[PDB]
Amino acid sequence: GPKFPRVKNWELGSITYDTLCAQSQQDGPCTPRRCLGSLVLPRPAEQLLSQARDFINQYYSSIKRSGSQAHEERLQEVEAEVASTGTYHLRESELVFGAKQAWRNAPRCVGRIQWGKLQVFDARDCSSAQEMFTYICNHIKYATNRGNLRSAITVFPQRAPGRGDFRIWNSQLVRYAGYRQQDGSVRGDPANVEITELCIQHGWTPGNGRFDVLPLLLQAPDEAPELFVLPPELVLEVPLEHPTLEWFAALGLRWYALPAVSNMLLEIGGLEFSAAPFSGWYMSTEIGTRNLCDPHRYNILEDVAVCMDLDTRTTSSLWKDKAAVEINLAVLHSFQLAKVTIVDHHAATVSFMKHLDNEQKARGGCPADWAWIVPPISGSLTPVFHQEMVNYILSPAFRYQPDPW
Amino acid sequence: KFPRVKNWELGSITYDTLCAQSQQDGPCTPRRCLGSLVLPRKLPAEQLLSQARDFINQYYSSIKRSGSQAHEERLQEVEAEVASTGTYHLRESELVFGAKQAWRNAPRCVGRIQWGKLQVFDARDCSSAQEMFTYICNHIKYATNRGNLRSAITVFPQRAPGRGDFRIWNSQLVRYAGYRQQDGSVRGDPANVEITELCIQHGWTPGNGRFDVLPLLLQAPDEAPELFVLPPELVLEVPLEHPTLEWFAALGLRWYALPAVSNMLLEIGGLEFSAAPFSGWYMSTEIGTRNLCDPHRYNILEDVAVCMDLDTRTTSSLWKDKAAVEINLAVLHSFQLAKVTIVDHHAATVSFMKHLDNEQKARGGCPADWAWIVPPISGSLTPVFHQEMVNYILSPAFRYQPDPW
Ligand code: HEM
Ligand code: HEM
Ligand SMILES: Fc1cccc(CCCNCCc2ccnc(-n3ccnc3)n2)c1
Ligand SMILES: Fc1cccc(CCCNCCc2ccnc(-n3ccnc3)n2)c1
Ligand SMILES: C[C@H](O)[C@H](O)[C@H]1CNc2nc(N)[nH]c(=O)c2N1
Ligand SMILES: C[C@H](O)[C@H](O)[C@H]1CNc2nc(N)[nH]c(=O)c2N1
Ligand SMILES: [Zn+2]
Repeated sequence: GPKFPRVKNWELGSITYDTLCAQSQQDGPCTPRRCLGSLVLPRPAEQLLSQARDFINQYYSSIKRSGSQAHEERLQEVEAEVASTGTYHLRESELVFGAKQAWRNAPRCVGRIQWGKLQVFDARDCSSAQEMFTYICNHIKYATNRGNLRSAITVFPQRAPGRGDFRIWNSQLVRYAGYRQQDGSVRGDPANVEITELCIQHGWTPGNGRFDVLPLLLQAPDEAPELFVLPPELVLEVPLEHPTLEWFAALGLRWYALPAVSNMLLEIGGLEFSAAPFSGWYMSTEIGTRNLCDPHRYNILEDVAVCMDLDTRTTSSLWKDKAAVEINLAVLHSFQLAKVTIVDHHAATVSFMKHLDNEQKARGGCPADWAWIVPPISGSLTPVFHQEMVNYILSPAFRYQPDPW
Repeated sequence: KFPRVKNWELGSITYDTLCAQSQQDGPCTPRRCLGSLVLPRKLPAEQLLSQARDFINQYYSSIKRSGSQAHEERLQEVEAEVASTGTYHLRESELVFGAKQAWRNAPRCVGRIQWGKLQVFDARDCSSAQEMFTYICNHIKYATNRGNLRSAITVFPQRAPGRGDFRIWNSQLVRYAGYRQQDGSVRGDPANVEITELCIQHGWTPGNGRFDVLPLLLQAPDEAPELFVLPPELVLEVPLEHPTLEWFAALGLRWYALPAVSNMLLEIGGLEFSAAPFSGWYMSTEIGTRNLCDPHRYNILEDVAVCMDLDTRTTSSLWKDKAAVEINLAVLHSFQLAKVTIVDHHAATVSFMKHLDNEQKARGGCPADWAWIVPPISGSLTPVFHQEMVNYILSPAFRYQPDPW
């Protein structure tokens, strides 16, 4: 056989070899001695030029003008630009290409079948926090599109030598408040206690509900962040009801439509875009299993099981399994009823296999994080469970970055 | 620089420093992570000697005698025997220690809380297929124990540089036949088509049901394997019914009580035992989810869905998830009613968490394969989902080896 990692599908018996991974410049957490793939937190002078060069080569290949005059001049242009300023800038269409390619490269995203259809908003002219808010609102309105959801990213100015970053402080554009109680419990989402307390320390008047939408804390270079409240009619939400358990609607559960990640760094050709929120549409277990059922999130499993009258006294009743199923169904059903785009874990992983097969033909491999791609309920029921995956970092990339506080 | 292992539900952090004792490489390297592969790709005398000394050291340490007369004299014994013969032999109590330690070290086993309670049968004085059979029968009898199962291992004679290995050709001691139909399909268990064909060809008379227990092919060194039918009365089986779905028993489903792995190689102190079958008791998802719902196994999810009257025509009705849940319920109910030891995936993973904790205290870590430990349904509903894990190879170890045909 060839000298590349052999990849196997155990449902179908079919083999592939990943040859893409040879183009991995940046290393991962693993050595020949121990496997750190399950761990969730994955722990320039001439160094910029070589990343830039390599990026410009990717751009040129993808437009098939590799080795052209236009290619060799762009490289010279980037040399010279780095030469006199320490940095360089991307052509509009270089940024569009880099953004889709960052998405294409993201090992943990299961929606990558869609990678080619990404609206890139170019917001590198933005010069204030107020202006970031407008751009974000535009993003929300465009991506939400009354429930007919549309992938999009907005790119604010790149990190710049010595001058401070644009940062959105919130981890998503839509997030519910988490209020620490005297009894030590939390009202709302325990995931958001810190950013809740920061919004208050920064003058937000806090509600006290279970599903208060957070204000955005936005930060322009070298300035304190500023608070912006989203006008409620921009933030589309779905009340959760269950197609047959009539009492589930009485639980007053809801979820927002737009999943928009706002604290990741987009790295292109060595340039770093510290503020570059992106959004897709939800895969249903992100809501019905993680957000509503994690013990450290809303944790509603016992409540739903009690209403369903299950024996919550014994693990072997499978009461957790039954409640989780019904919560996922409710989420699916309610987004359907509301006409808000959503995808179940079956449809999603099926499309993601199609994705793998496309990338196998197009680039000879596809970096994929098995733990993240396999859904949190019904694992071996989906085809990705039976698919081996190779995980590696390719650039352009979306990367985590330290919280700005 | 050591592995920092974090729990994402409780927020607590440990350090694995046990992996420092890993001598053998896993499928991973800096540039690409390979940990979701089922088979990692590979499937003088001082080498053997340092493995021996090392194991001998582990043993004496275990019994708190590390520097005794007994210790130094055992090391010279080992040394003298290797120098003169290129090999050596284990004392029965070292074997007992080695086998428990191989189980303890198995990264994929969720049952390791039990590791200290392992009945070890020394069958190293075996010399023919017939002797193998007798010992295998006593194993089954002992381990089965009328349904109150007990962990056991029987160890046949070690590989010898000279000659062919003792092998059990079956991958499990109890396995159902899979008969290929001239029209594509398989009657019985599709995972066993090959071993079913080999049995017929070495002259067994095949049945034609969905649940025909296979004979064993046992092979003494350099001989054609021989066929031994297990006497029905040793093979305890549990017919499947559901606590409330009355039609479910009509499905004529059943499964065997004894889960016994017979194709793995046991490596102690550099010695290799190519026939060393072991058994515990099932975790229910192995049967309810994988064996009966894998598409390429009994694949019964649609039949059940249709009896439950579900909307089969759409993924988003979650028909697969519902059916799977009841099928797993049926398995637990049925083993409980037959009074046959079983553990559901919630109890099992809770006890594996306790295990990691004991192991942290006792050894500074525990090798674990996240993708194997996390069950095939209801992942994030179990605490192991939320727990980071470090996979690495310690010896003594259970290993895969080539099929002997
Ligand atoms: C189009 C619909 C999309 C679906 C269904 C989807 C699905 C997912 C899911 C389920 C995850 C893992 C979330 C988690 O458990 O934390 C994920 C991660 C990710 N997605 Fe998407 N995604 C979509 C669109 C996008 C877009 C438009 C981008 C960027 C342009 C993107 C980039 C990412 C990245 C970077 C991650 C990993 C984030 C992390 O490590 O926390 N996705 N995706
Ligand atoms: C006491 C009850 C036990 C339970 C509940 C249990 C549970 C499990 C489970 C769920 C797996 C993964 C199985 C699969 O998906 O193929 C596994 C694998 C394994 N178990 Fe156990 N186990 C038990 C006893 C034992 C014993 C007695 C040994 C050996 C002495 C053992 C050694 C292993 C090994 C070596 C593997 C890896 C098998 C492979 O790679 O295919 N287990 N165990
Ligand atoms: F504290 C932490 C450290 C590292 C990862 C973590 C997981 C949260 C981030 N996962 C992204 C979740 C998320 C939310 C909304 N939308 C998306 N999204 C949008 C498009 N594709 C994915 N993804 C926590
Ligand atoms: F192609 C392959 C080659 C080797 C292993 C594979 C995985 C399946 C076998 N894993 C063990 C299954 C199994 C069955 C019964 N019992 C146990 N068992 C008993 C105690 N602990 C686990 N384990 C595929
Ligand atoms: C320890 C483990 O890596 C952690 O729970 C992971 C598992 N798989 C995941 N998968 C997705 N999609 N998202 C996550 O946050 C996680 N968390
Ligand atoms: C490709 C993937 O690693 C493969 O499906 C694994 C995943 N996890 C598993 N986990 C267990 N316990 N048993 C298995 O057979 C598998 N199969
Ligand atoms: Zn790895």
